[PDB]
Amino acid sequence: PVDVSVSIFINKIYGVNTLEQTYKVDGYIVAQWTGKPRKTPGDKPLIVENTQIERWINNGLWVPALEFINVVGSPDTGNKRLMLFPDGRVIYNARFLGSFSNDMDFRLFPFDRQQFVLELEPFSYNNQQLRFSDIQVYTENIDNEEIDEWWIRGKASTHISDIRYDHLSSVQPNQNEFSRITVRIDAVRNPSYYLWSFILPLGLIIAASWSVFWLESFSERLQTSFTLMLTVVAYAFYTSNILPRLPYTTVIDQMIIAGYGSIFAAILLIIFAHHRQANGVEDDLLIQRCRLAFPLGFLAIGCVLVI
Amino acid sequence: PVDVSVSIFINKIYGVNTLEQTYKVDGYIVAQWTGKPRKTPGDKPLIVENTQIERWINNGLWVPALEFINVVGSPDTGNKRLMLFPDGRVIYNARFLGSFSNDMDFRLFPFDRQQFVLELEPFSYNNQQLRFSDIQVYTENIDNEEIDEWWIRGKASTHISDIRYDHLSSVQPNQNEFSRITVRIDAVRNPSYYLWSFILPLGLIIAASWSVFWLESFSERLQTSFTLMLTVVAYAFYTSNILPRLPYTTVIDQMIIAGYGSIFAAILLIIFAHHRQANGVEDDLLIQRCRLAFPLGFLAIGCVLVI
Amino acid sequence: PVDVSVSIFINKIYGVNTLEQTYKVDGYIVAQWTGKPRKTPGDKPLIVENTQIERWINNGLWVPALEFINVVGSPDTGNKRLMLFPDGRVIYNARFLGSFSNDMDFRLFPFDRQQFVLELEPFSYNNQQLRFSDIQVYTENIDNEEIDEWWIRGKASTHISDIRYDHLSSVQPNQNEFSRITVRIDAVRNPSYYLWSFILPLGLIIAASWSVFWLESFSERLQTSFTLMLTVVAYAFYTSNILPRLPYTTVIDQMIIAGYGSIFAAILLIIFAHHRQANGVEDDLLIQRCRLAFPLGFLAIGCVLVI
Amino acid sequence: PVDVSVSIFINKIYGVNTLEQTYKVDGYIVAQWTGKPRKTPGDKPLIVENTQIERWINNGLWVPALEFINVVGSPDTGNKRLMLFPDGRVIYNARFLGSFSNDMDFRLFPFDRQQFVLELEPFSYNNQQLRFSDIQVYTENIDNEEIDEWWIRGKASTHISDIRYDHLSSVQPNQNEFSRITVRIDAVRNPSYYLWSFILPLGLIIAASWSVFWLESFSERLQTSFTLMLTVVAYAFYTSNILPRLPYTTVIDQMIIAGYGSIFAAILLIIFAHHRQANGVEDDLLIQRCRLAFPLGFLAIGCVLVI
Amino acid sequence: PVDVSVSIFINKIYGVNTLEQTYKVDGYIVAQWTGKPRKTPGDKPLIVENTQIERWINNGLWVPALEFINVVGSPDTGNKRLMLFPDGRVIYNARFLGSFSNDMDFRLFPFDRQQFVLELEPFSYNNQQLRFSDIQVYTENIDNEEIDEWWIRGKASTHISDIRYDHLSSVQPNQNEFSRITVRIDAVRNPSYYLWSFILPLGLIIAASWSVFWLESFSERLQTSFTLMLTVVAYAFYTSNILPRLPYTTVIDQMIIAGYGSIFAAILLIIFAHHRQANGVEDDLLIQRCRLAFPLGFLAIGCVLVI
Repeated sequence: PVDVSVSIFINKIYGVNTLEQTYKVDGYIVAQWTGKPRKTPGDKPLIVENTQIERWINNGLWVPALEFINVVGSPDTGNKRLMLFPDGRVIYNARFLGSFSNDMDFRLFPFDRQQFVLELEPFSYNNQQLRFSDIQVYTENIDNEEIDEWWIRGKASTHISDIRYDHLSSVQPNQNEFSRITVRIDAVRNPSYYLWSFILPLGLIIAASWSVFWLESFSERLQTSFTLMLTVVAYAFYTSNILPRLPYTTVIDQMIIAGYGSIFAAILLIIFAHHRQANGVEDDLLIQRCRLAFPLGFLAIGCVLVI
Repeated sequence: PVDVSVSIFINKIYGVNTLEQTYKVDGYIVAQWTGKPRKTPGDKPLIVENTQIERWINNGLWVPALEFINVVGSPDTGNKRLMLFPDGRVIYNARFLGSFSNDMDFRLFPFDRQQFVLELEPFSYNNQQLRFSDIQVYTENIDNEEIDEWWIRGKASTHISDIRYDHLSSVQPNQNEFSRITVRIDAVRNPSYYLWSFILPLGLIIAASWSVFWLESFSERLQTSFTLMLTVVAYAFYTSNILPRLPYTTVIDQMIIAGYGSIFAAILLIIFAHHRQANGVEDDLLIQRCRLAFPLGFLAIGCVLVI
Repeated sequence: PVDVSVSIFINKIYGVNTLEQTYKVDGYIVAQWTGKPRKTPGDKPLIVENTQIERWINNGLWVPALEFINVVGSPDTGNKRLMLFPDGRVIYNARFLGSFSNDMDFRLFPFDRQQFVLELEPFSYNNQQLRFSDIQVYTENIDNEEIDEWWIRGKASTHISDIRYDHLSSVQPNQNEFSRITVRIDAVRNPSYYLWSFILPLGLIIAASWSVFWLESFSERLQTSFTLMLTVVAYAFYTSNILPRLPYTTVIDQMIIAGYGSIFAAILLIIFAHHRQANGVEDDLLIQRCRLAFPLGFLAIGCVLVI
Repeated sequence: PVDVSVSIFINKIYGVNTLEQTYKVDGYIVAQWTGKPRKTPGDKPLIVENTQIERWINNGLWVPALEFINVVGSPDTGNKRLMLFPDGRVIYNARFLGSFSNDMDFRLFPFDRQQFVLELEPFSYNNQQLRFSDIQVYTENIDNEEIDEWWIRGKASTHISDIRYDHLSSVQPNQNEFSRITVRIDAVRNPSYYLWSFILPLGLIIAASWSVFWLESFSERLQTSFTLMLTVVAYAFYTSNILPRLPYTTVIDQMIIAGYGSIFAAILLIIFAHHRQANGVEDDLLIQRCRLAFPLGFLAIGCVLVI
Repeated sequence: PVDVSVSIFINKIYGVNTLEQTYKVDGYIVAQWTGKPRKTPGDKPLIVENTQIERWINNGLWVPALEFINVVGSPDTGNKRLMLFPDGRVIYNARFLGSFSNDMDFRLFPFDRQQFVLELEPFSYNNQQLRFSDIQVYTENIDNEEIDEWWIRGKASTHISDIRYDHLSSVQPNQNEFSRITVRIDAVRNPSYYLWSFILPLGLIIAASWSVFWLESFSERLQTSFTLMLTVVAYAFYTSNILPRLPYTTVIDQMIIAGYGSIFAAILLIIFAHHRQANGVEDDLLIQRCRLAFPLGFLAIGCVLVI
């Protein structure tokens, strides 16, 4: 197996789409191996630009095609360079831009912690023909920098593994294991924007929903509760286009359903308080001192869902 | 007819657009057949990378073009590989990414059950020249996994059929039947997000619309009903962009029209109750005890439309 | 002139954009003509796949370029096939996907009746060099089927005409007439979705706007009218993105302006009724019995605009 | 300098994006010049289709590259044709589709009057090598037709000018002037849709905002004014996505700010009227007869801003 | 090292996306250097159009590939020209259109001041093989012009630097420094649109929120405050799609949170004023004279956040 040494340089990470769970990565890839010796002009290495590698491959040069596994669409490749050394080593440097997809579990959505993953693998050559020696990821541009609301924390984790492909077993009987490289970059979401734009006004609106019990008219209590219900329905509008449709509920979604439940429970309590009239003369004194009990219970529920 | 054995490997299924009834499938296709024997370097099979298959096809190698029938746009093909064996068998391995379209009937929209279908067919060779022997679909990455709100349940169903094309009858008189492969993957939608985000708050709002009959002022009853009508009109806004424009009505659409009907019926009942004054002195006692009759009738209607 | 027989097969019609007046058509085109006799391998016809037609055209084969006239953008062509027969006839089969644009007049917008038109023409050869003999359109997949809200009714109308191009008169003095083929497919919009989602709730809201005259307080009448005005302003929001910006008004637009006029007229009538107080003591008895006159007049106006 | 005669035929103008100030133009371009005589098959002109012009250019034929100056992106070129005449004249006919950008000043936005401009220029040859003789624009399909809300009025104005490029002065010392052709098509926007959809309901809402002074309760006056303020805030929502973000204010924007000013001024007047109580007993008689003075002043202001 | 002189001409800057921090730049690039002397036809320079440079590069001509560093996606290149002079100098003129990304810090968002940056670098040749001599940027079309809300103020700053690349150290031991050119264009945002569309109506609405203390009914005060809370919640809707999700707060965002705080503080003050009843008889006289104290404090806070 030919030993190929890969070096991935990340120019920038951008376009992190949480709705589609994709992210755009731009960078360079440098794959270096050793072949048969050749005579270059002088002792200097020979540089072959893009659309001139085709002539050398037609002449019979072995240049493998290293594809990206977790990419969405054909990765937009830029310029490509081939350095041929007189001692025999061949270096392939290419510029890639790709939309890559990862798992991205959004349980703690504003306080999220994800990893951007690049998977690289030969398309045609198994580990009995091509083997990855080592990889160094030069993530120096985005080392500790803020790509939007994404603190790229730490360095890049590098892994070389072997993947047994089963659909190639019928065409390659006992040799269908491919060498793979995984690059993992740990990122933390910046929660500030959601903290001052989605969590704080919803909390104020839920407190204002608690404020319906300080009125002295049941009909005005219902009208106030319905206006605040309309306000909460006005929310979760521009919340639905900040995260995808997940089976589970996040902090902002729990706060939206908590506001709905608080408003419907306030409506139910005032309806039952007016229903509590035994003979049309009993007023509401014990049942409407929940101005300091309903917010206390809601704060206890919020503490339970937070922790 | 040359017997071609196809193996389709599905890397991921993503981008399931319910509005356009398309879905993006990425994977590999391995078509294997047998031709005339040839002399490769050594006894080892010869691997021909992408843009080097053109030279072999120009020399006269028979490589058929297997197209996708139900694809939307030209399928973005990645790397392609040609394994030539000394015994004579030729293997063509290609990476595809395509937007595929299927029927996708949305009667039970949150509790939906669809199938993703891949149709594969030779473009030029009929069943008297090319015949598909068998297909194995290696759907191991998405075997039991949750692509968004889509439980990929079960394995993949595989079918080989013959399609008689009639527009090719004039150019091919009695031989216009093409071998086709259909791959069907059964998927179930995850109903949780719609259950806690679209069905529960609409149900609470419809209950709050029932709550208008507990007031003691007809004018305030009308004002409350109009505010709740505005709230229901605020709904069906971000419901219209979750499913396409279908001729029939789904569960969420039936609940929206049921809320509209409940609010308009409440308005009609309170208008008729104030109209029920025979001489300006008759109040509303029998006609306004529908606080436990109107919700009961609505629950019966909801049970009828559910089952 | 070489006689070319064209056969167009429509796989599917999809993506009918009413806002841009475009629609995506996928299918196959089979152009058949007769040239000089040639010697193929055996007596069997020779099949030339895609990117192998270039060698035959370089050798000197006459293959015309049939373009689409009413297409938006370069039509995404898939695989192309060239059947060469020993008797001399040449057949060109290509797979196309194109965004085609038509007139699409939207006077009766929910109950609309349009036709999807495909125009095909040689790019370079006039009718003194290439002439279309006949066309058969094999619209069998979408014969009587429901592409979204579009009942494809009937068969396909086929026409061959001659178009005199004037910009080519200076370069071709008396021979600038090009043979053209027009394919017309009649389609009817499915009005059900708009009937239960845009027309019915607007009608209920306009009836609820009539319901303001049953109140017994002028100030509450104004407040109710302003809330219902806000509800109608909440409508025409997700109506503006279902059809383009047309100079004329459709049924839904007439209903929106009719709701605006009904609400403003109700406001004007209640303002004038309170203005009708001659000395501060005259109430409203004759002028506020329009609870059965204003809806009657609005229904008459709706009957006039419907028919 | 070689004299090149250009003829531009416009098939359709569509996709006029006011937000991005671009518009899509599809058509044909016919550039005709005269070179050295050549021997074609017979005395008939020789037609060279697309991807066969490359062989003739490789053999040494002079075919200039005429680019579009004001285009956005690479113009999608379709089929291209080369007519070679035995007398020596060469004709190049190409089909283009391009997104072109123009100035598009939107002062009178619904009653707008713009011009669509196509600029054409050789990429490499200055006026000492290539010179445009004359241009005829055959705008016969869109002569007097309604591309959406765009009355294409009149014919096309044609201009040939010389542009001195300064960045090419260092590489071409005294010869850096390029021949350019400008095509201008005058278009008028159809104001009907905005007239019945954006101007009329806003005017009705502003009249309804004047209608707050006919109430007999200051608190109800404030509540009514705040509801109408909410209605005006509901407007300018789907007005913000019909025109770009311009430094100046258009008619619809002036009407929106006029509605805001009318509502805030009504609030200020009723607040000052209740503040006008000298000792808690003075009512509002002189200050609240502005039901025919405030609308008169607003109509005067609207007449000033209209003319 | 070969000395390359670069001249960049900017045709237009457009499509400045603040949400994605990208901007589209269209222009020409002219790279001029000197090589070995060659014999052209006559003493005149030889012009090589696009897709004819490939033959000269195949013959062995040295044409470097100058890439853009801060570009998003492959830059759409148009026509390319190669001027070969008999004295030996080679000139490469290409037309580029690219989406370029810059930092773009949005602290003072309506009154913003950014710079559009173009970074240019050889892909393969270090400073021991290619060195940039000087660059002149001919920004004459957009010298003092208004690209949308972007006053392009001043001229273009030009810089030539050396960048040490570390991922190329293993393949190039002591020679991994690349010559780079940075072009910086200073631009100022036009604040007018936000001034009359987002800042002025929000300020009027906050003043109207101050106007709740002039009422004489606590229940009506709460209802008015909740309606105005709904109006502020209606704002920040079409504010969220004018700037990206930034960790910090801008002027418009501070005004939105200031309106939320003013409304919640007004609610809290009126609740506490009604709570201030010691024995059910004490009214509100001292605590409700904040009609000229609460606006004064809010104006002081606005002055603090402005400066």
